[PDB]
Amino acid sequence: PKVVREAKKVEMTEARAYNADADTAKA
Amino acid sequence: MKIKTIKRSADDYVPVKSTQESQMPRNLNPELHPFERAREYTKALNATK
Amino acid sequence: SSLSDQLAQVASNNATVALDRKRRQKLHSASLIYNSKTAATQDYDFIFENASKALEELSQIEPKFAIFSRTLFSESSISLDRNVQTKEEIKDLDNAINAYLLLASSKWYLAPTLHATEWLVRRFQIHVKNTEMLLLSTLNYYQTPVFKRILSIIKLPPLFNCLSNFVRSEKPPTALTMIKLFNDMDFLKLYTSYLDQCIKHNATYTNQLLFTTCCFINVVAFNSNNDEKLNQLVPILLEISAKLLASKSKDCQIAAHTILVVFATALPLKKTIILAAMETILSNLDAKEAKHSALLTICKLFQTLKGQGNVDQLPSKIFKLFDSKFDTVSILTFLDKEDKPVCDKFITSYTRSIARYDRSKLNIILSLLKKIRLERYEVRLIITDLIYLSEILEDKSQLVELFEYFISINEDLVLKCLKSLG
Amino acid sequence: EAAWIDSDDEKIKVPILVTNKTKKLRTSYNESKINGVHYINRLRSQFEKIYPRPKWVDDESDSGDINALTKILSTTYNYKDTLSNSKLLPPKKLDIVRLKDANASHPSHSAIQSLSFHPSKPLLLTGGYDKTLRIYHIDGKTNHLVTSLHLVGSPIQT
Amino acid sequence: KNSKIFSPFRIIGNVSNGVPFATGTLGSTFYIVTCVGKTFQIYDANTLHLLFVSEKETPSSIVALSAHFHYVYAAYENKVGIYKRGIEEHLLELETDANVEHLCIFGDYLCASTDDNSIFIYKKSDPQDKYPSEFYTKLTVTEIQGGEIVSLQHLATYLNKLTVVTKSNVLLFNVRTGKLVFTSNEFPDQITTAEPAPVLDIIALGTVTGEVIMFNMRKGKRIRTIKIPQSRISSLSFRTDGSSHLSVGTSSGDLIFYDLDRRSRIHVLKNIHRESYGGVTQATFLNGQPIIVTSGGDNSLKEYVFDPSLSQGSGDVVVQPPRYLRSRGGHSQPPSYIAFADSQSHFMLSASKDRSLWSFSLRKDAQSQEMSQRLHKKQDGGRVGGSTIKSKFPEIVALAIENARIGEWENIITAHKDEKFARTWDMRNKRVGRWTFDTTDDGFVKSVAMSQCGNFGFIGSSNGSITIYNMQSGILRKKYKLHKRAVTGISLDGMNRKMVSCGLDGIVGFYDFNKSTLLGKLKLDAPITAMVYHRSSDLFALALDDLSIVVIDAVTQRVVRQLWGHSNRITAFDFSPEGRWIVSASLDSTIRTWDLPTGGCIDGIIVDNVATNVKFSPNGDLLATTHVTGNGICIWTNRA
Amino acid sequence: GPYHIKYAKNGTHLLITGRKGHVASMDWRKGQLRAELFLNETCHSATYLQNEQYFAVAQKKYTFIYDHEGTELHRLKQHIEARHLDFLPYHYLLVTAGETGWLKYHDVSTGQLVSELRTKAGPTMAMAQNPWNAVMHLGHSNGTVSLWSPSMPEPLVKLLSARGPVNSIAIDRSGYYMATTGADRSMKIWDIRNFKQLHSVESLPTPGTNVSISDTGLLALSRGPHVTLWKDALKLSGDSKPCFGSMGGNPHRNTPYMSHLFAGNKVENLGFVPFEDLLGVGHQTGITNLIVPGAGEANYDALELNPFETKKQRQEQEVRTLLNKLPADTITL
RNA sequence: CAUUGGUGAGCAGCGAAGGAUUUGGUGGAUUACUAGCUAAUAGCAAUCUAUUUCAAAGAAUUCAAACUUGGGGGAAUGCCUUGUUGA
Repeated sequence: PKVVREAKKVEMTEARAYNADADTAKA
Repeated sequence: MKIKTIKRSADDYVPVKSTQESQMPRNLNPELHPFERAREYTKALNATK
Repeated sequence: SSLSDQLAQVASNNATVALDRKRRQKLHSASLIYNSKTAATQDYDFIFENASKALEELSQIEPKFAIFSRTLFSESSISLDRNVQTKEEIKDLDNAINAYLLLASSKWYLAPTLHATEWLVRRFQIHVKNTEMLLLSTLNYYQTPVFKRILSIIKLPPLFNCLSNFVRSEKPPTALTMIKLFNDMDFLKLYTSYLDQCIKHNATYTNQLLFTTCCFINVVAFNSNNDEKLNQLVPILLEISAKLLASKSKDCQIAAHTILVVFATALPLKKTIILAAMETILSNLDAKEAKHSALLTICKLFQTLKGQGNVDQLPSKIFKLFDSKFDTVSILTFLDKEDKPVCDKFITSYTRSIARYDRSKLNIILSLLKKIRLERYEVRLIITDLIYLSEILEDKSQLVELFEYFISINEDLVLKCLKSLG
Repeated sequence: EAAWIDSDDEKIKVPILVTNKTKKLRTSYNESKINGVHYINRLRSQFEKIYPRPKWVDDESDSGDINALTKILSTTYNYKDTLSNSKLLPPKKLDIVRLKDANASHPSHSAIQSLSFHPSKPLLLTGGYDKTLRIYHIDGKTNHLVTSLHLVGSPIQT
Repeated sequence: KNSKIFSPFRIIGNVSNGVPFATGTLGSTFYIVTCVGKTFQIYDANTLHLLFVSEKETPSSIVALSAHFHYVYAAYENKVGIYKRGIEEHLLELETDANVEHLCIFGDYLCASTDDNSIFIYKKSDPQDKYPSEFYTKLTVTEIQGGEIVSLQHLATYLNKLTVVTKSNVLLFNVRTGKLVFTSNEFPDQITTAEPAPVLDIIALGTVTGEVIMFNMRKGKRIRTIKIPQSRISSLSFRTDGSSHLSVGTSSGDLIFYDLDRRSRIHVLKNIHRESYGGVTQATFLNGQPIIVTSGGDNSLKEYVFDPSLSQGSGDVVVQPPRYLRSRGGHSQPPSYIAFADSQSHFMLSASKDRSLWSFSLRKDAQSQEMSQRLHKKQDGGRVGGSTIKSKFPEIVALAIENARIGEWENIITAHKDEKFARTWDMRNKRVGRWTFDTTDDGFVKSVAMSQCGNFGFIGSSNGSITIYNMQSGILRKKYKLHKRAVTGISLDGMNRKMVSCGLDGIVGFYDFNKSTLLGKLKLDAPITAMVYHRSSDLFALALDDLSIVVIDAVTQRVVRQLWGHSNRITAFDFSPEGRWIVSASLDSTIRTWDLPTGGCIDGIIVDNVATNVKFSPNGDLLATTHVTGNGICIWTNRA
Repeated sequence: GPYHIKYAKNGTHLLITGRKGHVASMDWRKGQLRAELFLNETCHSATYLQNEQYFAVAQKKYTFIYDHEGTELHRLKQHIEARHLDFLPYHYLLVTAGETGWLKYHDVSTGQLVSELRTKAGPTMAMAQNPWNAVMHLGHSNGTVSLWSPSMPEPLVKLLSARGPVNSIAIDRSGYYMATTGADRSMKIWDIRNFKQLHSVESLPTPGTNVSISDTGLLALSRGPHVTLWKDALKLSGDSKPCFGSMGGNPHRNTPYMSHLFAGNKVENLGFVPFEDLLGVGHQTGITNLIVPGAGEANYDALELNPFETKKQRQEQEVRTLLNKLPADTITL
């Protein structure tokens, strides 16, 4: 037998993202 | 932070040697052995029978 | 996904937990020295005692094995369990095991290696966890009985699916089936990574290179008709050849020579790739045996070139590098031997290089041309450049000695070059 | 050693406790306002907790050599020399395309016993036991018939 | 230009026009905003299901799209609109005629760059305000400072700095103070793309000559250089799934993936998008995921995924090549023909110059699908003759469909350009049929028609012969030879009794289909171009070359109505389902509705682009038209 | 879904019952599926009998007893519309309660209905066994908690622990504390030996669907998608009252020990894994085990329950536990 | 002589860098396209949980509650109802 190549199901996973709103600042 | 969980060494509980007996841990906690009075009464009744 | 499929993944993760007695009997039964019935009866102290003696014998053969006596073959390793370990510790254990399998790779013929590795198989269950490294290090021992024992106790990873037939079989796996493992592109990447680690560690040995070469060479032959799949092989195996050439070991370099030569015949490549191949071949050329094989390799690759610029002069940097490693006397000896391989194209490129860059060897050109017969067009190219030399360079006794040589042999073709050029 | 400096970041002062996301930046529960320099350094640390710093960014930089062969492989994507420039055809692979049939315009009534291309002009000659000499103008797309010549009782073997 | 009977509804079959799409995250989910001409559409990344469409068409084509959480910013001409759920919430109008080119939103600042190298900064009136509305300041980049602005980017952990990327070099502007903090060294090659890396202080710059630079802004120095000779970078993107991967899109239509840690090429996806339409206009890794979404100018949106490595050890080395996951698409060129598939308004059949036939769904976009061209095995057993290299069938000039026998056998006939036979398709299977109908007189196919029962197919040849085949068995049954010039229309009444034909010779032939007799022949002044037969009313209209539509009653074989007014050739026309109106389009850029009872034009429209097809829904609710420009189908709602 | 989960007494086996009727018994550590039923029926809850060999499933109208391989053994025609199931391991009694408001005790060994008691309070909303004394606590729609024994036709005790229906009841291993949740968004910790209310968390963000108490004493609460844990909550001291947030870092206030949010799921039931630092959670899309350090009993006793129990030890344990079965009428407060 | 019986040896015909059969996996549809989470008139989406607690409101003599049983005959001891005895 040759190597088996299955395409497994993929379901999305939540990930953390940097929020740009912290960059703004007022004097 | 400090994380620690119950951790079992299988070799401490399942012997490596096939000829060895299995370890029997014992805890004399009353909470683990309910019905002390009722259980002994039945064993007394079975002994009488 | 059905519940059974999900539960199947759970079982694989907890393969070596030894939850109950039946699981313990299966796990503890697997052995490289003993049968299943005897193996289950044994104890870790009995196994560890024998392994400690074996490591001492290996230590005498090679001092490097003495290091694991502090880490893997310690008395404290008896009470060490992997299931109870944290992830950082398990990763850290695997590095030590992988290093051991590299050193043990070349001593599997010795009996003590089989006893020392029994400790790791029994204590650390490498046949279940570190299954890929164990198979790779012992791949060239496939005809040996030891490889048969490994297949019996091991669960094959997906990339080793072809060996599933020979698990627990009387016949050892045939040499033809090893081409099939290496035929796969994914396996070649895995083997490339493993072979790379050996080169980094200078752990390579001749038997490894030989078996690795044959599988690589045969993989080309099996894909010779399929030009598309040959193209996908070029990024992998030529990248391997570059690593082998970089290695100071001459045996590694000779294997790279073998691999490159087959590729050039199997698939025509850009002259830029060929010229870069010389740069790598010559950069680390120190061993005499490597020097001999390199020259045959250099001659062969130019033979494969079949496009305009086929016999054009070597670049300035390339020619200077070649002369230092192969002085003019050596090549004259190379041509002198009657069994010289076909190298007319390289000499034609080399001859034009001398005229462009080094005038003092113009006398050597006369000697080179007599030794080897160059093809009709190749002689025409040399005549064409030397004609330019007469116009630019001062006339010399050697320079006219080259023309009169062409006058003696095929005078008419000399006129045609002159008629076309002045 | 930063190549530039921004003075506005030293004077800027921001409150942390306004928005929920910024609350995690606090070193202590007492502090509520921090200048920009400390505010930035806290943001960078939080950024790393979201995207761990990989190997390629820090320890590695680009800024006869043995590694010549590796470099050329990275640069070049196609490793087979172009056959257009070379004059010698490949050994085992033939690049051949079919065109329109020559006899499609005017079919022959027998087997084509002989064929011959004109040495210079673009003509093809056919002959057979139908006793006809048909000349076609081979262009590859139409292949129309230039002329014909029936030879009575003269089979054409060649 | 405004109709009293029809009003635009939306466009069908268009997913993206080539402008780089925008990706925004709501919680864990992601969505993609794509530009479609003067409107944008929002797709769900998990399913690529259409969610929202812009409520109103912008006055000018959209140039830029940026999306952050619920709000979407679309820039067109000198105005920037802010949209939420497809409904405009606020419109920002710049004070200069220069059109906006690039758009960046970080925190409370909205940066809009016009084509005259002027950057406008808008700020939130209140810190808690959802979107910026107030005008803060204006920053202009002069030629001495740098070249034309390539893109505006904001790097993380930078307080009030905007990283302006120009063709010559990169600049760092402090938006709060409006000062040039830092200017990068000049780059020899023109920059075409910029992308902030997931690492700090590093922005990936793509040049015009296949070079990618990991420029470090803090140190102001180069860090790495990838080389892709003879290529042009169109997009860049990093993998944030914990693997140091970099995807480089190219205008050639190729997508290359590099392993930054190992300095190696993982794989190259070839010709994912057409080079003619701009190749890979946008290719973005979904944040924290192995999924990469790609788009191009060929009206297509695709997704690829990286599967886990097959090696238990050294998974970093053994990297599975990316796999196609899902995609949405449509015609790459304007549709040539359209038709309603069923009595209800569910599905429409479309054919385009890109040699592809599509079945578009009005009720939901996900249901839209392309019909396969895979050929069935021949019944005789002989080998089918064709080139081994697979090519799509030629452009479709005509189409005829029936639903009497759907699911039983072939129920579509199509005519192709410069082709001497007609091909059949199956709507139920959504695949090309197993029969081919030949003219049998060495002429091209000019007209195709089917009987209501779904048993017969009629083919009209350019040499004037009408051949009749059986759809079930594909066996030629009858051949009518009356016309001497091309037959441009064939139709059969619902009763399968009387058959009508028309041709360029100008005659209208009436046949008795069952008895196979010539009931009568009618000659018209000018050559006839097209036919539409209304089966319920037994009326059919003919588009003559003299710019007239002649309505004829098949029962009595006389002209009942003649319509005049078009200034040029009539491209197409259709009957209303009730049989009371005719809507016709012509080359003079007008669509006219004609009232047959009174024989006069009641409505008129002026289309910017000539309408090549017109079709009523059998319900009558909708009117579908296609135009010489635009890959989609314009759907109108019938106000009557 | 949704899925109700019940672990074995020794924690070696997991029994799962989906609402639409997917019942599976499996050894979750080694991933072996002992049985899997696809009953096309509405299943409410299931429980293991003396060991993993037999289990009971409360289907649309009748309770069924099944074998290790999934073979149906009995159809309990007497138990009607049972919604809760419990097994008294030392007495070999199976307990059911449901819409009939009838508490029925069934002896698995002899297969005779030991006793059937009329609750008279309408449908039963919750049930929990007191492991210390095997007294059954039922919550009702009137907001009272009643304690029952098989040998008394009337309840032993009646406790008013809510103003609305009592959604769930949990009792600790020692049988000293009880925690009850009601539809009125209140959680009350009780002292069931002396019958004194200790704490009353009057207002919760949403009604608490389920409560569980581990061997170590961790108090678990579920409110729709949320799962919240408290440590040392079950104590007489006022400082031990559960709170969701410390007001200005007040040390006395007892903030949650751990929290977790199933984003799109409503929790169905909670079960602590007996001898592991794990908490099982059944929800709409399936099952998840949450790692809860300190949840379980580190030191078990092999004589009573043994996670590493072999089949030979199992069939021997089955008989001796059956020889000394406690009589049902022995059950008292 | 007929096989509409099996197994083979070959033609005519069809015929563009091959053709035929079987099969594993995944993706899109199979109802008609208004986005994720929460304690929801808003926050979050890097979560807060160091304001999350108080106050207000909130307890039917329904103090009722198997509409849920295979048929025939009983039911010692149970259980239900009714009375009764002594506190």
